[PDB]
This record gives sequence, structure tokens and C-alpha cells, in this order.
Amino acid sequence: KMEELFKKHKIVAVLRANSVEEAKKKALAVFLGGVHLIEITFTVPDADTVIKELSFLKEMGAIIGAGTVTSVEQARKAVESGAEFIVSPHLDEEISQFAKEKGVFYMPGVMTPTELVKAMKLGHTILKLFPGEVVGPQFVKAMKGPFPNVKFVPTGGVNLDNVCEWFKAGVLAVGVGSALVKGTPVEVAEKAKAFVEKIRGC
Repeated sequence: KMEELFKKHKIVAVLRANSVEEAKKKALAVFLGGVHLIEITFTVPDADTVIKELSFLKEMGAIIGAGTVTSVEQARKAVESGAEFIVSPHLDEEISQFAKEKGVFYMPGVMTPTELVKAMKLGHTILKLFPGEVVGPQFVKAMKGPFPNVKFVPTGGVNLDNVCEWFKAGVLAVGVGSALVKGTPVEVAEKAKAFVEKIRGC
């Protein structure tokens, strides 16, 4: 499921907006840009309500899932409001077991090999390289040797100049944020079409 969706689409989107309207406007803008994967991070107030309202974009063909889920109650709200996947910045055994029971694709974040191996010993083989500005481009490549069976989703410090410089190193789907979602929807929606063409280029 989610694994092959990620492999096929090749980009996610982490939306951080302050109102509960500018969320919907930028969700629509990125959709028209070409991005079918949308992540509603719970820093947006009533982000469960925002997912519930964007429900109609699942019909047109988008994928709406939570983000920055740091507690079991937040995971409860996300899975109730129809989020298709969960994303946290840190490992959480409790959230992992809950998502295992409920059958929801959970994608924890890892920074160092101890965290990484603690993850792999629990089942999640592809994780979130938070942050890909500190750890860098040469961490996933330098760590293909020891572990060649894990694939990363480098959510941090991603832009035009090094968007497929991480695809060359073997990442799945570079989750992007503030490079996209910044400005009027007519610019958010036109600047997503420059990442999607560049990812589809390399």
C-alpha cells in the first residue's frame, strides 16, 4: 500500500499554516500543482477538522495524513478524522504499537544508528530522516553499506538545488515544507509544479 504509493509519487508535503482556512486554500493549491500526497501537521489548529473537511480531495485522488503526532490522543484524533498515515518526529513505541493494532502506516523519524536499529527491530524499515539538514546528504549514502534494506524519507532542508541529489543517494519521497507552502495559493500552486517536474526529471 503506502510503500508503493510513495515509490510511485516521489514527494510528500508537510503543511504548516496558522489558520484553519489557509490550510484548505494551500491544500487545494498544492493539489493543482500536482502533489497527490498531503500531510496535515497538527501544529495547524484543529488539524483533525482540516482533514475531515479535506475529505473530498480523497475522492479526486489525494492522500491526507497526520504529521507531528507526538501523543496517543493526537494519534486517536488523526485516525478518527480519516488520516491515511501517521508521521512523528521521534520514535514512540506506544504510537507504533497503536498503529500496528489499527492498521495505519506509521513512519517514525530517526537521526542516528542507535535510533535506527531500535526502529528496525520493531518493523518500520523506511523512516524519516529528521533533520536532513543536520545529518546531511552523505548519511543515507554512507549508511547504505551497513544497512542496505532501509529507505529514508528525508524531511528537512530540501529545495531546488538538492532535490534529486538525494534521489541519487537512494531516498523514496523527499517530504517538503516551507519551500512549497509559502505565499498566496497562486504561488504555492505554481511552485509545486517546479518540484514535481524536477523530481520527474531526475
